[PDB]
Amino acid sequence: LRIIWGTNVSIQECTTNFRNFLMSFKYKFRKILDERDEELYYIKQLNEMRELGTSNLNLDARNLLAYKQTEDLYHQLLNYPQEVISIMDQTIKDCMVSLIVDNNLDYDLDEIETKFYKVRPYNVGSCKGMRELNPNDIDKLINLKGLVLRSTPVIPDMKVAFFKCNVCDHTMAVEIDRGVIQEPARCERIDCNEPNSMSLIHNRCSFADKQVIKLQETPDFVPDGQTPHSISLCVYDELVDSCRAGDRIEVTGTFRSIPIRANSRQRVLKSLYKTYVDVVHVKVSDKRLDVDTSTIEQELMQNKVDHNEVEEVRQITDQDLAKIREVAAREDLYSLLARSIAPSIYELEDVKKGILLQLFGGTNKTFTKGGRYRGDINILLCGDPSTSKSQILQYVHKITPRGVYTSGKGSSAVGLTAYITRDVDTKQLVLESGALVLSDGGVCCIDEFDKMSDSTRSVLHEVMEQQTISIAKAGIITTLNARSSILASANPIGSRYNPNLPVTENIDLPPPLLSRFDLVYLVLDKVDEKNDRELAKHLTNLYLEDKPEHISQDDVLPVEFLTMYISYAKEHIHPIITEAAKTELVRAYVGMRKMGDRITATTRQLESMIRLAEAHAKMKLKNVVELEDVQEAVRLIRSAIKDYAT
Amino acid sequence: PGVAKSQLLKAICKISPRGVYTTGKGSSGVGLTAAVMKDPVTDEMILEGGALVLADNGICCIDEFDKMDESDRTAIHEVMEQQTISISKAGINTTLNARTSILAAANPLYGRYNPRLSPLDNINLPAALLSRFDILFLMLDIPSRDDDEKLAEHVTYVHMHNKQPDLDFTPVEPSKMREYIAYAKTKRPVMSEAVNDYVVQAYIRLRQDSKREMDSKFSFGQATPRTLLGI
Ligand SMILES: Nc1ncnc2c1ncn2[C@@H]1O[C@H](COP(=O)(O)OP(=O)(O)O)[C@@H](O)[C@H]1O
Repeated sequence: LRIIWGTNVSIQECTTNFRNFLMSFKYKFRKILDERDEELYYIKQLNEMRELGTSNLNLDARNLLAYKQTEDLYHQLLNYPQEVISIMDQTIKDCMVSLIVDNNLDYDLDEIETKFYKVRPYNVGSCKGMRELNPNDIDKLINLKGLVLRSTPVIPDMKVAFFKCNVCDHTMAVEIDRGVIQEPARCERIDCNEPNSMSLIHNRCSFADKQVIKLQETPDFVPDGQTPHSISLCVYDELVDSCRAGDRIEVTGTFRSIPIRANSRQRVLKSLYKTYVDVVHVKVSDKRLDVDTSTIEQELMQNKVDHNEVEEVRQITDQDLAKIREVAAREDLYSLLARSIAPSIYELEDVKKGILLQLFGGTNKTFTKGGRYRGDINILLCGDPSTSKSQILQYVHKITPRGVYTSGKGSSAVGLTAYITRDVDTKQLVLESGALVLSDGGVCCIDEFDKMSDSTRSVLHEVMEQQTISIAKAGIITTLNARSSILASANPIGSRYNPNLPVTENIDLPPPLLSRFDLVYLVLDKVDEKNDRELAKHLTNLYLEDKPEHISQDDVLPVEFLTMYISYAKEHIHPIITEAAKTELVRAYVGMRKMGDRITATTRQLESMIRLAEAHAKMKLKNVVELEDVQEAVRLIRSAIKDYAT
Repeated sequence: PGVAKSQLLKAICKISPRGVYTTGKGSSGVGLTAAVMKDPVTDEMILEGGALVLADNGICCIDEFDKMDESDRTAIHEVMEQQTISISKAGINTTLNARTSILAAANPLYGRYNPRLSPLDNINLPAALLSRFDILFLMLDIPSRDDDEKLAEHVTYVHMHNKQPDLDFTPVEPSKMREYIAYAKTKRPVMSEAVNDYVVQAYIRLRQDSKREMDSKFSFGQATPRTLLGI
């Protein structure tokens, strides 16, 4: 039997056995999933590849596990990427040919048979992270996680060369395929002699696209005592401009290792090789955390249509959409959704409710010239410590798609933008994005808001007000936007809050800046006895029977309905706040202005009430607001106002 | 000062493996967080760890907690929430991990122990940091007639010799002790339902009597639920 020299594969068994895979697939992945649509996938997805004209079929790996046979081809694939991927390409093309001979008059048969089809696999295991990898395991497939720092520009690559002479003149050309390009010394015209000069015109030849993206990961189950780490990867043609600066990406690719020169002068290729990744498939969306917006995305909605790519937005299916319109008919949604956010922390349903309303933030209205009104709302919450302020911030840090978590006294005025530095691998001056440009669209978090400087906290007078940032130093003189929803916290002098003391006095802020924040909570403690029984019964309810059961009685909690509920509530709704409520709204604002002769009330309360109000109208799927429900949009400030009497 | 507290810190920061003993000042702010430096022959730009990144899953002894710079205080308060030290300096945006345990040793206000003076008057630390410690101690120093002879025979019995205990006890050698404690950490016990009742009712006791004083007297208010999770 035939074999390849580096491996143990054969072209016949892989080809015919994989052809035998693509004709029968009946949810054996559910037979592992234990069952808790009977037509197979790849006829349907091959038709979706067929009529729409898009290339780039993609399959999983667990699907290759579940079917028996071809339990073998998986272990062939995970070891030997390049050859096996080439084989699956060839049999996909012949499967398209074997489909088209059913009706015989299909799509001008030559070119759609001529066009390159390719395979992108993913989900190929995750056992041990980047650190453990021995040099035994050079060429395999690897999954990673973590974010993305910067993005190099575009650099071409020769795929075709092009030659001329001065005699007299003939114009042969040559390809690459292996590592080097040979050029002839003689001849053309005459061929034979004379051995004329052979020039290279480097404005006529073909090229390619090669982009380098630098990455930093978070490999869970750490090899203690590990510190974070940085890898550099080298994406190719189609996947150029498929990664911004800030996303959370899960990557597949082939680990490689190529030596580097010494000092650009000799041929002394230094030993002790350098490693990188050589990506294949990029996985941006996810099913557990939140989904990105649409008013931000619209430039790359305007792009990416000429050239077929990946989805970037969670695909809303059709069957559960009926369940969305069913759960929307529930009356108790306003306490059910706010009850189902953080099922391990149990108080402060006005605060849970405001954190729910930060996820539904405002209506994005753009004017003709100027304007540019976002849906930003901004929340402080303070009070006594030992009140689980941190649990909320870690949970919101998990849910948010593009969240960045700084702290107090670990900041600087440099430390939030323009880290203009010296990159080592290319040895030039490359500019980095700081801590708010990565926060662009989403939720930031700041702890210990008391203990900033004067220079820091003078950043936020621009971000909170103008919704811009204006860098002006020696690199770049150009303003750049950072829309963000800032959440923060502070601990008083006490640390216990004492009564008969001014509320503005007990937190060391200038009360205009305290007056600039939208929704200010003041969570204090009660000396009474009746709640604490239910408190300890919740804790020992959690510790018992060593299994996550935490809240099942007497409550229904959606696990991941709410993320697609929020995203579907974020695209397909535009709420408008027309005439009939302006009487009550202006009436209550002038009623708020009545107090005069501690904290006061400015126009930020009015801007606050319209944006929080229409944020409540974004919930429960209503394109207009009503005169009713504005009252509790006032009461969200009035609950803190009853918490301001003491 | 003479309750011999530094001996325990050198001791338990010698029994436990991966145990780092840092004095007051001492380390800078950048000494016990990580820093970035260029790496010789293997390349490049690794985050060189500090004191806290060195000793994780261990014990970090600290002397003279009052004399710390205030940036170090916020670093310690970030260690009191789990896993987290966050840096936004000139070349770092990372969130490194630390699973450490902190033992501290703070001195009172000068000179010592005035019962005229209130608690937290003789303490230079806020009660939030007192609430982050689930267990707080105090070692008094009052002259008393009876213990002095036992103490003098104890100490002079070791300058006279090199071993203290007698009648009837031998000290366990520390290697076998580390084998015992190293064996002990593979158990994961499971609670039950009668201890639920007893823990709940005891928490009702402590919560109940702790908040009927409400004063800056020798009482310490207000028995936060961190004591419940700590107990
Ligand atoms: N019960 C005791 N047994 C033995 N030595 C003691 C005892 N109490 C105090 N000492 C002595 O008191 C000294 C205390 O100093 P040390 O523990 O080094 O720092 P600090 O003075 O801050 O506690 C020790 O050197 C020790 O010799």
